[PDB]
Amino acid sequence: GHMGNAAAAKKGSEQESVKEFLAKAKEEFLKKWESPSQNTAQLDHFDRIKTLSFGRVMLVKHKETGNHYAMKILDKQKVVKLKQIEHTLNEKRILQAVNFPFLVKLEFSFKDNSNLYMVMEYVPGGEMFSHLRRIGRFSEPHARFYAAQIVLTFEYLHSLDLIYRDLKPENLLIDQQGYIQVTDFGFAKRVKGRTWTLCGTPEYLAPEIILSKGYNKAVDWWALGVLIYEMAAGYPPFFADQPIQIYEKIVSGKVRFPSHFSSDLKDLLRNLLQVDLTKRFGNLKNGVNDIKNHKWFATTDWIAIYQRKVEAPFIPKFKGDTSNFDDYEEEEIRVEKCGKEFTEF
Amino acid sequence: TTYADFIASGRTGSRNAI
Ligand SMILES: Nc1ncnc2c1ncn2[C@@H]1O[C@H](COP(=O)(O)O)[C@@H](O)[C@H]1O
Repeated sequence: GHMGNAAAAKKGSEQESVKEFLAKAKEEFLKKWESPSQNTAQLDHFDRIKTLSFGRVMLVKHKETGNHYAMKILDKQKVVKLKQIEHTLNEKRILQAVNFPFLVKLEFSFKDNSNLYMVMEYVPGGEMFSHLRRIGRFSEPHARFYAAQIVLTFEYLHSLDLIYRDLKPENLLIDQQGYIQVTDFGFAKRVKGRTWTLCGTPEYLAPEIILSKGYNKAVDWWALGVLIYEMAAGYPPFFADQPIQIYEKIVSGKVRFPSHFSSDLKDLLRNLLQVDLTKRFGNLKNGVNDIKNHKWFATTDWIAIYQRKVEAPFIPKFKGDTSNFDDYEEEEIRVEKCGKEFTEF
Repeated sequence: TTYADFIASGRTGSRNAI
């Protein structure tokens, strides 16, 4: 067969250890999920430094410790007018319960008469999107280093029955060590079985979302396929002037690859960008292992990635500098509106 | 070329959710 005794024993032991890790991780998540933290700081603990439809994201400095943070500010009356109560509550509830090295950390949260505040660790490299458009495309080893972190993060999230549903370079921050931080859990949902909401970004939508079917966590594995393609090509597999033309391409079962893609990469992508759910990697009897054991990941040391011991291929220019972010006009922050609705926050 | 088609799509900037 493909593996001799030694390799087969090592792989089996590694897979059993993953199961053991995930079982403990689920116990810890569920304790925090059932008893969320609340009101762990206040606004005058922070200096506002710079702005980076529901609200704003600001770089702030903790007055006592000097640490910088990215503070998400949501206007309560505006969340309720846009029908975003459940999504806002759920995002904060998820963030305070999860713990993984590639998931942004919620360090504090609180509220006042007018706003909700989520104080996140500041990730100074900015979004992968900008780096990818600047560099053009990532070489396959560079793409694979990021892809491996998303695989591990989805393995973690899916074990908690969380579906993520908005993977894209725009939502991937690069930290000072060159590792990924997944941000933005506004569309994530705890889903044991199927769910039905039309949500996501057009280029990253799985066919079963477009075709108005009930769907499951396999939509995240489709989206990983789109992400790996876009990272390695510099453009996504399915694009057009208007979303409806993108969707026609997504459901067609046809994808074309640049000539510089390796055969291993094309094979992986054909199995992730698989319209037939009975054939899509991540959705089969062997689960995430079909992805982790694919030839394209043969050089990936999954534990070393998790332990952040792999030298990253790219370190963003390390100037609390805002070198890797844009500039915006600075409106003020004024302050008991919408009390009942946000009792749980 | 595909790259030219991507530029022509007008969807090279940040993409919003639906
Ligand atoms: N934790 C963070 N560290 C640094 N910048 C962030 C952070 N969270 C959000 N941002 C910025 O705010 C934008 C909105 O992210 P989000 O609304 O969380 O998807 C990002 O694309 C970044 O430009």
